[PDB]
Amino acid sequence: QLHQQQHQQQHQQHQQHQQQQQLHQHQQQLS
Amino acid sequence: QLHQQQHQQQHQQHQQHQQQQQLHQHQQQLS
Amino acid sequence: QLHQQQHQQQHQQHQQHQQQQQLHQHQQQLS
Amino acid sequence: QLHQQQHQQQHQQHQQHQQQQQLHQHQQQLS
Amino acid sequence: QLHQQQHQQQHQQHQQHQQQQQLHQHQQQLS
Amino acid sequence: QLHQQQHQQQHQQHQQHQQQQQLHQHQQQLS
Amino acid sequence: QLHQQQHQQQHQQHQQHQQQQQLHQHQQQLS
Amino acid sequence: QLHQQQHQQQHQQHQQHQQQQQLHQHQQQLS
Amino acid sequence: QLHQQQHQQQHQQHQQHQQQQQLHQHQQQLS
Repeated sequence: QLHQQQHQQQHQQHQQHQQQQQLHQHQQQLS
Repeated sequence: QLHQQQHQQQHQQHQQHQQQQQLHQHQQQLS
Repeated sequence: QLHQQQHQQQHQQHQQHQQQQQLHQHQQQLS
Repeated sequence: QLHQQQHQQQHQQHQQHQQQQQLHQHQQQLS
Repeated sequence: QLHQQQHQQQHQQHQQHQQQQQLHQHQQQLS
Repeated sequence: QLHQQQHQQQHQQHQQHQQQQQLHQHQQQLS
Repeated sequence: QLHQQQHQQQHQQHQQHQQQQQLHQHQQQLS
Repeated sequence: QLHQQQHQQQHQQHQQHQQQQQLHQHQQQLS
Repeated sequence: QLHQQQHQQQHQQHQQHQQQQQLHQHQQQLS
């Protein structure tokens, strides 16, 4: 038996001038 | 039996001038 | 039996001029 | 009485191969 | 009475291979 | 009475191979 | 008599997740 | 008589997660 | 008589997580 959990979060609030911004979320699982 | 948990968080608030900003979240699991 | 927990956090508040900023979160688990 | 002046200039001449170039002009005023 | 002056200049001439170049001009004024 | 002057200059000439170059001009004034 | 040779090569194989990748090949010759 | 040879090579194999990667090849010849 | 040879090589294999990587190859020849 194998279990594999991955969780990612990006929260943002009251923001201004987020020019040329990048948010990257990247996930891989192998067997 | 194998368990593998990964968790990532980025919180941001009251922000200004986040120009050319990068948020990277990267995850890998192998067996 | 094997357990493997990884946790990462980046909190930011009342910020200004975070130009050319980088937040990197990187995780790997192997067996 | 309040006065607030902002001025920005970018001049370029006899140029070649300005590939993936970025010119950013950014201005804010508050009260 | 309040006065607030900001001035920025970027001049460039006879240039070649300005690849992946960045010119940033950033200004803020508060009260 | 309050006066606040800020001045910035970047001059460049006869240049070659300014790859991955960055010119940053940053200004703030408060009261 | 003048001879001027320029050669560039980029080979890639068995690849994954080449996100936001850049391959630049740049050539100039003058007289 | 003048001869001028330039050669560049980038080989890559069995790769993963080459995110925000840059390969730059740059060549100039003058007379 | 003038001869001018330039050679550059970058080989990479079995790689992972080459994030924000840069490979630069730069060549100039003058007369």
